[PDB]
Amino acid sequence: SADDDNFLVPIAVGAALAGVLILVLLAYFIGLKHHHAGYEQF
Amino acid sequence: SADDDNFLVPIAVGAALAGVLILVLLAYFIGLKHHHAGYEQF
Amino acid sequence: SADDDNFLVPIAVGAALAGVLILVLLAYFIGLKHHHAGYEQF
Repeated sequence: SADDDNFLVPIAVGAALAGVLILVLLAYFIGLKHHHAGYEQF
Repeated sequence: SADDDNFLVPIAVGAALAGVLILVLLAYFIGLKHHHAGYEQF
Repeated sequence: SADDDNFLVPIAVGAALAGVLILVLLAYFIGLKHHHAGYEQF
């Protein structure tokens, strides 16, 4: 039940994977704010 | 003949994917801090 | 209804998936925030 059969057009699965990665990047983007002084920028 | 190249194709794989999405949502949930519409930011 | 529609199907894809999972964990790590032993709270 949790795992959809995805019988019809199972490829869309790959497209969804890329979408998730984008969401993760945004999350990190927000956390980027206020850089730590511990890290030395080149 | 899908994923013929990949010998391994366990279903549990999809379960792990859902788990990742949950982790992301929680992350965003904390960032959301559930802002009240009653008060408008200055 | 398809048979090896995707010409390219490198395994490197799975490796990238694991990398994303690691990034998510780090995100949560920051959200968790380690409690400093310097301050004592009941």
